[PDB]
Amino acid sequence: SREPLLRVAVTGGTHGNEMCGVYLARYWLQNPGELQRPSFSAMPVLANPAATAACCRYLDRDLNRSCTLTFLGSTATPDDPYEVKRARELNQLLGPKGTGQAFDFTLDLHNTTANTGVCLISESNISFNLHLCHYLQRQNPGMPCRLFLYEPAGTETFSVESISKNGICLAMGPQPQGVLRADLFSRMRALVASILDFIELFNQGMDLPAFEMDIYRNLGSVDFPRTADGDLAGTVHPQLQDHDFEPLRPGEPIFKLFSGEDVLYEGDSIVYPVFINEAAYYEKHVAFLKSEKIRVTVPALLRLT
Amino acid sequence: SREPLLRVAVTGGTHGNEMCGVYLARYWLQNPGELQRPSFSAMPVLANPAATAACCRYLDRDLNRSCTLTFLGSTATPDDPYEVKRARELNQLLGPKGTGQAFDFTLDLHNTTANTGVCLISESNISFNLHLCHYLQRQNPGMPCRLFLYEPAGTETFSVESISKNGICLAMGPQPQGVLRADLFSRMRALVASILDFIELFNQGMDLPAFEMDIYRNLGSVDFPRTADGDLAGTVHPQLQDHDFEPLRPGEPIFKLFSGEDVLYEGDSIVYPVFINEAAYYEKHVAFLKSEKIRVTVPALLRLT
Ligand SMILES: CC(=O)N[C@@H](Cc1ccc(O)cc1)C(=O)O
Ligand SMILES: CC(=O)N[C@@H](Cc1ccc(O)cc1)C(=O)O
Ligand SMILES: [Cl-]
Ligand SMILES: [Cl-]
Ligand SMILES: [Cl-]
Ligand SMILES: [Cl-]
Ligand SMILES: [Zn+2]
Ligand SMILES: [Zn+2]
Repeated sequence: SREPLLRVAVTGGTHGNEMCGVYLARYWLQNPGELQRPSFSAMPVLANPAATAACCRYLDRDLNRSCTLTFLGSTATPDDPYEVKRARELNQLLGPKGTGQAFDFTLDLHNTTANTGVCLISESNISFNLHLCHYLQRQNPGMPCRLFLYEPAGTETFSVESISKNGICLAMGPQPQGVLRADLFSRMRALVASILDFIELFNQGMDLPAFEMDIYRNLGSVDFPRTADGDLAGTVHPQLQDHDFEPLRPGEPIFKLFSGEDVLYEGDSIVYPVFINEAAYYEKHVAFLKSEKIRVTVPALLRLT
Repeated sequence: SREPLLRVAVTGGTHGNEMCGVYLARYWLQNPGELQRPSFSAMPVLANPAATAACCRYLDRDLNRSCTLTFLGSTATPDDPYEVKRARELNQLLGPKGTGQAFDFTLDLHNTTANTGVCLISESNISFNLHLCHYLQRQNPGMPCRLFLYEPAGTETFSVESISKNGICLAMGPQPQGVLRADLFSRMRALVASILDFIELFNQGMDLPAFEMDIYRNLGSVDFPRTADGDLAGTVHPQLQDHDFEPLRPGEPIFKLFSGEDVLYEGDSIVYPVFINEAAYYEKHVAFLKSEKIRVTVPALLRLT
């Protein structure tokens, strides 16, 4: 039968300049009462302390790309990237990744400079995660809450939340890095509260009926237009800017070059752009991710068969 | 009679993560033709090369606070802040500050994460600068173009543009640091073109009739609410957020504390908040600047008496 989630973490500041999670984590470390439910208490964690102190995404390496078994399992060294060192600590705290000692669930908080609104990023189609999203949607009529299915292309998962048995990322934008907006802070805070409510209901044995829902599944990235030297030759087109999750159709403009020309989408199908013009993605060569919108059937989670 | 402005510079990337100026400066260095007018050609300059390369505001010290006579005149040292070293180079290029060798005019380009729209920041009430703003307003009906008079409180001016005999800052927001928006890029680009048009007209001997206009004069800053340790205890209130240049009246809410309480403005007069929730200003302890809106009379600039 159903195993309750008793070891639950909420991580903020995985990227040190994403301010909602930074300040929620700091606040809850001073005031943990908010994270307590009848069946469990969630542990708040500031994921990247040094980056947070410096208010930057990362010091040496992206922490949210440093949690592969290869990194975690490798022999230490004084000259290791700071974030590799910190990944190993999180592995001790919340893992070890891939063993029975790992936490039951980690909720990881993110901001984006893209106009995403509320987005749950899941690295698998695990039905619990889809039920969680569905619950948030129903708790918030008229507020988009979208599930972005981002399955790792490589061999190894790499994210902070992947350390635990299961987990999910709550991402909210748009918000400039290093800026804390009251509106996003409060909303993220209430959504976390609701996610903890959900886990509590689950722990109490609530039946979650099977249902269908639309999700967005990652197809790949499109890079900024570049010169031969890889310097920007333009940026996201005004008609694409801020239109995350909206249909992008072949023939439609996606970039405006500095020379004044328009670049058109040359794909065969309508896709759904996500994370359009994210500051942190310039160096990753990503102007946006392409996703396909798909209707999936989510099995029931019942206490008994 | 009238002295024409023949040595004119446009500086971008004074802060390395403010993307319009960074990319305009880089573009114009490759394609200077755009900066040429019949009577003069403006020199594009990337003000902070190392910060720009790292995409950060500054390395050691804010370049736009490093151009005091004290810094510029002090004896060099290997252990000098990078930006102090670079300030001295700009002093060689565009100055020396306070001598007859200085450039006639420097236009310095900025972005802000605050919802300022188009703002010209002037460090004095020099009539040329007010005529320039008035010209931009008339060239752009229905587009706010506001003059922010920011006279240095201290003894010494400190900004990159203060190196020249005269100058002004063109600031545009909102834009996240490290993000280039097509819309702001194009608009800043056209406004620069118009500013160069203005200088050309001036050089040709055009009479500029006296006129009146509203400007915004700096009164001082209000800091974020803090704990005894100086950590944020809250942020800009949702009703104040994004309302730059709008009236702020005593009794109105300016902050939302994490504890949930509202903080009200306690001033005696209606003021006009500017640079509300700028990322770079957190460390400067500035949540917003207070300004007074004043109608001033601008004398004529005529070719002859
Ligand atoms: C803007 C940002 O940091 N986005 C996150 C979103 C994300 C990506 C992959 C994940 O596995 C989880 C979250 C990231 O790139 O790390
Ligand atoms: C966001 C930002 O960098 N604003 C500028 C605006 C500014 C301030 C004072 C000046 O003298 C000129 C521009 C700054 O603080 O340097
Ligand atoms: Cl459900
Ligand atoms: Cl966007
Ligand atoms: Cl005029
Ligand atoms: Cl603002
Ligand atoms: Zn992030
Ligand atoms: Zn600036």
